[PDB]
Amino acid sequence: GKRQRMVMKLESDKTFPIMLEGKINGYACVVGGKLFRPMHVEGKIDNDVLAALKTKKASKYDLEYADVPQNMRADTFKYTHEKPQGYYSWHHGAVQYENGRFTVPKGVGAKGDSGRPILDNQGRVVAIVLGGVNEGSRTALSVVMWNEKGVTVKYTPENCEQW
Amino acid sequence: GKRQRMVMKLESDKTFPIMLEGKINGYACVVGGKLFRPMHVEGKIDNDVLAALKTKKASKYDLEYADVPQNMRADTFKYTHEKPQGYYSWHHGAVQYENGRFTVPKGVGAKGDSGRPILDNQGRVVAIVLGGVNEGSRTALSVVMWNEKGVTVKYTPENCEQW
Amino acid sequence: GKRQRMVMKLESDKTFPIMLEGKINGYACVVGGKLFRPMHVEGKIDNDVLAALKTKKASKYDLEYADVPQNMRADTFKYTHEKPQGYYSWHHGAVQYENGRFTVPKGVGAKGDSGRPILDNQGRVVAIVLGGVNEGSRTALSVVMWNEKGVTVKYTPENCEQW
Amino acid sequence: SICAAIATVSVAASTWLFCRSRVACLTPYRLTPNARIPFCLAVLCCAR
Repeated sequence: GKRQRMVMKLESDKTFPIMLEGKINGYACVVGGKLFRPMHVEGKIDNDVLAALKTKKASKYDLEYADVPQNMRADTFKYTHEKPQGYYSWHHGAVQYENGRFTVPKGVGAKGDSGRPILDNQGRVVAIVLGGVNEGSRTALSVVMWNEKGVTVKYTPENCEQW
Repeated sequence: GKRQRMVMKLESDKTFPIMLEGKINGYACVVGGKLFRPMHVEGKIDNDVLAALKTKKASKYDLEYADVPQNMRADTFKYTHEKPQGYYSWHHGAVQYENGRFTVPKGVGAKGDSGRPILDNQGRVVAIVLGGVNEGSRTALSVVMWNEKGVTVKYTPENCEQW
Repeated sequence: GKRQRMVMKLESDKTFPIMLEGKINGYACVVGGKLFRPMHVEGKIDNDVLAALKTKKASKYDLEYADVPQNMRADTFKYTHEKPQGYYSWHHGAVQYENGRFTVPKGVGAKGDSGRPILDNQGRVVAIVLGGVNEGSRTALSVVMWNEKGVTVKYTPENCEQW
Repeated sequence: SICAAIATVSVAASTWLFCRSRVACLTPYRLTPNARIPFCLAVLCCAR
């Protein structure tokens, strides 16, 4: 359609895939001046600038996270605490937000789908996908996100799969 | 012409290459619920399911074999033992079966094309290419095959070079 | 325009890249029955014949050399010692030879283009590019060359960066 | 001591040759994609 193309224009600049030996295992996000990388994804970030940086780990929230260099700080994503119900954007089409649960119509979402930033109707990141489970005819996701206080909140449904 | 297209259509999903630091050195075979893979070709399996298994070894026959799970046994190659003499289909064209010996015309044959199965006019695997030896104008193959009894026979000419 | 096409036509078969997990970091040179290859470029030779040899080392002159077999000595580069000042052909265009020094205009030059030989208007190798240093607007090269007596002279400016 | 060493070497070598012959029996029959074992070579070599 139309929504995915501006998301591709954003992801071509700041979302960086990881390099497993032949394929892509996950996607490093650069948001607010702090590089994010999921743990179960293992490989090398494509940039030689973002590869050399040693990451601190947070095992409760399943994310390595280091600080981005000073030149890269203006060319980062933006983050939003406030999310109303409705429709948000994603690389694979659209994502529904209902009762605090990012859900996706099924058939999409598999291995190599990790760290993709869920955007909004303005271009700001509201969540980061780490995996999900097939809730019948529509799959839900297991994302980390942010709230009004400045506290990273992870939601995870029952028996999710580390994508 | 169309024979290579039929080989690419039959061996599209069932043939997985072997990677070694980006180099393609061999090809495994998924047939009968079994994963055939040679000894001298060393590397990682490009498929994620077939790589996380344990392959029983046979150094005399030059074959590693494993157990394909039940959700993939329908999407395998076919096999048979009834073979007449004459012509058969191969990835680089045709192959002659004369006096129980597989012969390939020259010009083709290097290091890397090991493990390609030999097909027929119906679509069944009759042999697995393991090595080759240059004989005058027309090279001979060192392969494996089956018989009516059910004994895997390894045919090897004199002074072969492993591919 | 046509100079890069002449470089691609002369250096088509005789130039072999060096692979390191899929990355091209250097280029060897086959000239005079010898295989020149630097120290800092580490990886596997893309050619199968040149990789299965043993290269004698020279860390002071920054060169590994070997013996090309007799069936390939006719398909090598040419080499000479008679060089005047002025212009010469290089893979990215032209190179100036002034006061016994090779200079390249800026804009080009990164990590990976090490080992490219410098050609002339006739087709003979006069130097081998090993390193470069940024000097104002016009960079200088740290190379090796020969002389009338037969002594391999390594020219190295101040504070060079290895490519 | 020497009789126990001779008996030990003989029993170990005979067991080694038995395992070698069992592998040599069952190696052609396991590489086949049909994965069947005939009647005589199943029980006599503990193939199952």
